[PDB]
Amino acid sequence: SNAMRIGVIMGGVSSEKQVSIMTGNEMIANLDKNKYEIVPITLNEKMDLIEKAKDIDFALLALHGKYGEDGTVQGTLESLGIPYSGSNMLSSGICMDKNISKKILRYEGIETPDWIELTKMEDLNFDELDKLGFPLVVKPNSVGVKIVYDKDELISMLETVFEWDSEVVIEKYIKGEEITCSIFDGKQLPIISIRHAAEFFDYNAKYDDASTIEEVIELPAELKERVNKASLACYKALKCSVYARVDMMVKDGIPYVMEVNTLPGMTQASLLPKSADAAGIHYSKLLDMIIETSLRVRKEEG
Amino acid sequence: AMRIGVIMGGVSSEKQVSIMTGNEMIANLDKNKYEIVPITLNEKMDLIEKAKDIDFALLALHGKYGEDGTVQGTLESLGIPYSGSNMLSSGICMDKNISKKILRYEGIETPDWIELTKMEDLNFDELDKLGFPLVVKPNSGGVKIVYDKDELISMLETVFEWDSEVVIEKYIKGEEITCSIFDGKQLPIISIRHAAEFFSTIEEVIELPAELKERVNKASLACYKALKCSVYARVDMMVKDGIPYVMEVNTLPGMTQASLLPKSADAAGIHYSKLLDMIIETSLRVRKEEG
Ligand SMILES: Nc1ncnc2c1ncn2[C@@H]1O[C@H](COP(=O)(O)OP(=O)(O)OP(=O)(O)O)[C@@H](O)[C@H]1O
Ligand SMILES: Nc1ncnc2c1ncn2[C@@H]1O[C@H](COP(=O)(O)OP(=O)(O)OP(=O)(O)O)[C@@H](O)[C@H]1O
Ligand SMILES: [Ca+2]
Ligand SMILES: [Ca+2]
Ligand SMILES: [Ca+2]
Repeated sequence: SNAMRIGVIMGGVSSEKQVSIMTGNEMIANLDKNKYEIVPITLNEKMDLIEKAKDIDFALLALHGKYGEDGTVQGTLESLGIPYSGSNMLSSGICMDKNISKKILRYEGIETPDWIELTKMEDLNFDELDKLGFPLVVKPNSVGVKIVYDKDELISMLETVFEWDSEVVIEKYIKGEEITCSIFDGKQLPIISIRHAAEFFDYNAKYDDASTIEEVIELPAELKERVNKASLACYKALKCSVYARVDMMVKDGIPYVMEVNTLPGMTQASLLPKSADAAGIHYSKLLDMIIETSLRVRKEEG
Repeated sequence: AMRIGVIMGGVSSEKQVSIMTGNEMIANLDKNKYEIVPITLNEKMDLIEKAKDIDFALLALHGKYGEDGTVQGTLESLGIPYSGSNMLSSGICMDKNISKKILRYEGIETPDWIELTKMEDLNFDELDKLGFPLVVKPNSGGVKIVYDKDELISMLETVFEWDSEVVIEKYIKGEEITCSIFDGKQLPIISIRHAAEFFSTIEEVIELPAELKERVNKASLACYKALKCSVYARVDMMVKDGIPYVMEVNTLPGMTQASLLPKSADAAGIHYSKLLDMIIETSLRVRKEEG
C-alpha cells in the first residue's frame, strides 16, 4: 500500500504566516503516519507553490487569512490538477467579500444585519446612513473591525481604513449573544457560544468586558433548529465545500449571519476543531475526514 | 519603454481564438510607446516564469481560461498589473447562477431561472413555474432551447457531460443587443440579428429610441457595478416590449478587430490601436486603486 503524499501548505506574510506555521505543525504532528506520506510545504512567495507541489497527491491547506481566502491558491492547485482541501476558488472569494456574501445571503432570505457598502472615493449617503442609526460596525471589506458611536467617529474611521483598503462594509450594530456554527460536509456540528466571563453573586452575573470565553453550548430546541437551518443555507448559498464556519449574532431569538469562513482556524485551540471534538471527532480524524471528503468533492467538480 | 506581455493561452478552440487575438494586438500595439512581449502559455502556470520579463499583462485570453480568475489572481500575486476585471469579478461573471442572483438582488432585470446539478435530482416542481420554452446553458460557460418537457429532461443529460451545474432560463423572445462598457462609460450599442436569408449574423451599431437607450444604459452600467467589473466589459441583453433583460456579463469579451467590443469602440471613433492604449492606461490606474 503506497502512502498518499499530503502537502501541508503553509505561508502568508507577517502574523498570518506565523498562525499558518503553527497550524501546519499541528497537522504534521497529527497526520496518521501509516496512511500518509507527509510533505511540509512552506511558501516563501505564494507562487513557489507550483514548484513545491510537483511531488504531492493532495494539498492540505494550513493557510490563514487572505492567502487562503482570496481563491488564488485553490485556483492554482485546480489548474495543476492537484486535489486540495476546502472550498473552491469562487466560493472562497465570495465568502471573503463581506458585501457580496451578504447580498447573496439576503437574496436567499437569510437574516444578516442591515448595512451600507462604501468604496474609497465614493460619497456617503446620509439618508440611508440615518436609517441604520448608531452605533455602527465598520468592516474593511491589517486594520480590524471597529464600533463607531457617531458621525464624526464614522468619518474618521473611514479615513483610517480607506488608506489600506478600497472597500468597506458599514453594518448596523447588534447587541446580542454571539455564536459560531461549524459545518462539516453539510452537517451541523456543535454550536459554540462566545461571550464575556462573569463573576456570580448568587443569581446576579457581573460581566468582565475585557474577557472572552468560548464554550460549547446546547441551544433551546426552537432556536437550535433556526440556527441549523440558517448555517446550512449559508453553506449552500455561498457554494462552500468540505467545511465552513458561520459566525452569527442572536437577538430576540433571531440569528443574524455576520460572516461565513471557508478557511477557519484549524489549530486544536481553534473553534472548528473544538466543535468537532465535542462531536466525538478527535483532531487526527478531523484531518482524515477533510482529506477524504475533499478528494470526493474535487472529483465531483472534475 | 513599458514592457507589455501579450498573454495567449487556453486549449483547443479557445487557444486558437486566443492566438488569433494576441496576434491582432501585437500587430496594432504602438511600437513607440511599448516593447511588446508575446507570451504563449503551453500550461497555465508557465505564466509565472514568463511574466518576470514584463511590466504589464495585456490578456489575449478567451473563454474559461481567462474567465475563472486564476490568471488574474496569479498576476496580482506576482505584483504585475494586468488588463480587465479582477479575479473575484471574473469568477462571479463566469458563474451565471451567482451573477444572476446578485443582479436580481440589485433589481436588475434578468430572465427567471433555476439552478440544477449532476449530483442532485431534477425537481419537477420549480420547472413548471417557468413554463415553456426554456433555454438551457451550462453554468460556467449558439442557443440551446427546449420547447417541451421532453426535450428538457434529455437536454440535461447530454449537457451534464459538459458541466456539473446548469442554469434553466425562461425563453425571452426579443431583439438581441449588446452593450460594451469602458471604464464606466457606455459605448455605442450593437444590434444583433439573425436570418437564414437576410432581406448568418449581422452586427450593427444602431441608435436606439431615446427612452429605451436610457433604460439600456442604466441597466448595463448597473451590471458593471453590481458585479465589480473593471476596465471594460460587455453586457448582452434581450429587449422585449421596451424592457431590456440581462443574459450575461462578459469580463473577457472577444477582442479581435472583428469582435463586438472593438466594433462598438470603432463606432465611437476609437480605433483599435487606441482602444489598446486605453485598456493598458485604465488597467494601470485600476490595479493601483486595488492596491
Ligand atoms: N454587526 C455587529 N454588531 C455587533 N458586533 C459585531 C458586529 N459585527 C461584528 N461584530 C463583532 O466583531 C467581530 C468581528 O467581526 P467579523 O466576524 O464580521 O469580521 P472578522 O471575523 O474580523 O473577519 P475575518 O473572517 O476576515 O476574520 C465579531 O466576532 C463580533 O464580536
Ligand atoms: N433566455 C434566453 N432567451 C432567448 N435567447 C437566449 C436566452 N439566453 C441565451 N440566448 C441566446 O443564446 C446565445 C448564448 O448566450 P449565453 O448567455 O448562453 O452565452 P454564454 O455561453 O453564457 O457566454 P460565454 O461564452 O461568455 O460563457 C445568445 O447569443 C442568445 O441569443
Ligand atoms: Ca468572524
Ligand atoms: Ca452571450
Ligand atoms: Ca478617431
